[PDB]
Amino acid sequence: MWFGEFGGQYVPETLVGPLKELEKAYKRFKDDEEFNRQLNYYLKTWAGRPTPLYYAKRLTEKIGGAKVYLKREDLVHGGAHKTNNAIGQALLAKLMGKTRLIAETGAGQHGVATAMAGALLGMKVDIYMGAEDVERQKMNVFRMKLLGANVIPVNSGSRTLKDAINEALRDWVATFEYTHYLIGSVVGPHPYPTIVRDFQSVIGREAKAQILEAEGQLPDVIVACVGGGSNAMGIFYPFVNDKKVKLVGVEAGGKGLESGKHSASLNAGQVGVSEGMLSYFLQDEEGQIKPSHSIAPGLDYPGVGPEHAYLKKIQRAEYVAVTDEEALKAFHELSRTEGIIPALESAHAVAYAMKLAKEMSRDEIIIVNLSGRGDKDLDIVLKASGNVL
Amino acid sequence: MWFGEFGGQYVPETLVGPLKELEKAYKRFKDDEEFNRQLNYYLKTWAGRPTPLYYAKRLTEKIGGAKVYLKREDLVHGGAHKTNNAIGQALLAKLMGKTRLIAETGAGQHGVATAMAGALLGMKVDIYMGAEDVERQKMNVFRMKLLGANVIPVNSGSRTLKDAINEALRDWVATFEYTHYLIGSVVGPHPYPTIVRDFQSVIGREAKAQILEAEGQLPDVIVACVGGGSNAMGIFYPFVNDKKVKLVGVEAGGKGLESGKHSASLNAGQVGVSEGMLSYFLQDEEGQIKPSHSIAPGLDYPGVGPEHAYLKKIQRAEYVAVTDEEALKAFHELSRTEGIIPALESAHAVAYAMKLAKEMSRDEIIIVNLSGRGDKDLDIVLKAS
Ligand code: NA
Ligand code: NA
Repeated sequence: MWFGEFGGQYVPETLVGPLKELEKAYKRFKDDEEFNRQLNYYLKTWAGRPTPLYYAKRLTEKIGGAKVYLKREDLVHGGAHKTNNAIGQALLAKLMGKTRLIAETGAGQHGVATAMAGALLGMKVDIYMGAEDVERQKMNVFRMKLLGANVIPVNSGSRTLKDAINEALRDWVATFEYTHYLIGSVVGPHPYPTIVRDFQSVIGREAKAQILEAEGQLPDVIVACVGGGSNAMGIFYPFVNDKKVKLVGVEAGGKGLESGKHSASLNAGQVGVSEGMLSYFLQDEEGQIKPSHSIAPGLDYPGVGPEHAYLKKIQRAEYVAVTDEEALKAFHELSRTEGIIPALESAHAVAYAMKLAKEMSRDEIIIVNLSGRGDKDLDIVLKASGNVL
Repeated sequence: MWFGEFGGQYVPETLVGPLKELEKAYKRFKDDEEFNRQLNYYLKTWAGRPTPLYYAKRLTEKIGGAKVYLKREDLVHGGAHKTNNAIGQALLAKLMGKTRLIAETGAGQHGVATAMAGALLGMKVDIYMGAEDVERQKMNVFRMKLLGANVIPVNSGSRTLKDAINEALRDWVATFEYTHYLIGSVVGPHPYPTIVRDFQSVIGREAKAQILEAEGQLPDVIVACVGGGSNAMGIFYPFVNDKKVKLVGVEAGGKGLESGKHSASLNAGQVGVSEGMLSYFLQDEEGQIKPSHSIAPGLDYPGVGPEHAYLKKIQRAEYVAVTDEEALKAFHELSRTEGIIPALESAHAVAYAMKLAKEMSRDEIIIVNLSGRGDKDLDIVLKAS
């Protein structure tokens, strides 16, 4: 449950039983040949794995430095890496004998991923979403409706994500016998940080094989955006024991690190307990959890996964920040230069990789995790483009 | 040029020259080692080929008939088969020394596909679009602008697709030396029907290898939706000389074939010369081209590919139709049962494959071409709810 001094299981006794049951079931299935055959079968035929490793020739030549490769998670069924974890936990729940899936979502991406995985495996899906988020995300709610899921509008409290998490936990305590709580990032109490990283590690394993086949050598740098940290841990984990492979996590710098309007937990956060884990969280002068900000909804989270807290502490990974403006510039640049519209989350990683490439040799290799496609973000980018001049 | 008694190059002499130059170039490159190496490289690393063949276990089981496999073109970069042809023609153009691509679009889909391919290969992209259509598809116009393409708005005449085609054709007549006219379906004058089919034939070749891996036998039936006919020709062509394999195109039945609001050209159309080809077109009592209808914008074409007319004539492939309602039924059904939101176009093919599955036995196999994903069609589906 620990990554050095980070992680744990800081939950009420009511949640201890369910988590213990999950850990035991995972220990059985994680190395079980049939579980892995079915998972790999669904990832191949339903999700379209493997995703390609793409050499961004035009972007690389424009910068005039390091070769920039994009791990094309944008091409996974659903348009985001989140599908990898949604399939894994849904199949685990079904093989555990669960009949129902519950999850929470703010912007809807995890909700859609969960709804999709549920439909595939013929399980019931209830997604907890704040009614304020429901009114903001009409298409994603319709999507979840289409996929045979019920969006439970959370009218209580702030009608936000926090309230949906509380209602989802309260649901799970009562229903854990037949219901599985599908967490969408490497966050929360053990064993969720480990399970989600294990179900995203396929990104790194493909990327390693693909760069070795294409370039006959390991990458110099791997760059991934870090919200909770699942896409980053996914591409990082298989390279951790490759000492000369630099690992760079890019957090949401928002309106700037000095503005207090960002989600850079590792950069500016303090070590403390929240959402059942010991990790870095954005805190006010008192020590209360400070609200976060990013133009990218997927990065807009006050906390970060404990394994990233560990990788920072042992200095195995460097953690940096890119601003809303820098991410928007990278969104436009990749679109026009390579004909790939990135998720605004992924655009944070593209933004930092473009800066790093300029200072590096043409023989050096950067792999960027392109965690998703930016179709979902077109309204946000249009509004920001209309606010110019 | 000819598929039996259909096809041709029925164009003014201004267009004959450029089309003849395109014929020569395609002949020089179609089997060229380097062109095919680059095309396969872009299809693999950029578009994400090969696309998987998915066994819809739950759909197969609830029907209680033939095993239904889905060729997942919905997973291609851009979310539709159109990308395969966009990359092919865009690369051919670049290797021909063309610096520019032009196209026209009404819904915006072919415009986006062309804009994406042009961006990849570092070519100028101008998309002719009727000012009316521009207003109706603001996000697809934004997409094209994001991808570095210029949307040249056509306010001349009705500000529709017809006007945009004329302006684009006038452009290519002038600019063919440095510009390639990118056609998105197996329609218009030679060599476009043959080129677009050859750049979509990858779908059927992959499907054949994949079905032989999964089942150790060829499929009994292959079902594909037919608008102009590119995705259907793509999955059909490699199985044409496999006599035992049945080929079914599903045209848009619309509000009904009797209602006069449909796009089933091969069904209720008549032979005529329009858009530079001899094929089946929807015609009124005057002989004038009747307006098409389909809830699926991609199937909303009064015309059809000349190679489908040939396959209909020689009875190598059957051509059926499915209503707007049956398609919406299949859109919801695949979404809820298999967790794949299909394009309304692709939903037509799913709908008939569900009917034809019931008729056949459990040991028999249907491959359905899932030509695209339905993210683009969500607003249309909500409106019809
Ligand atoms: Na954070
Ligand atoms: Na038609």
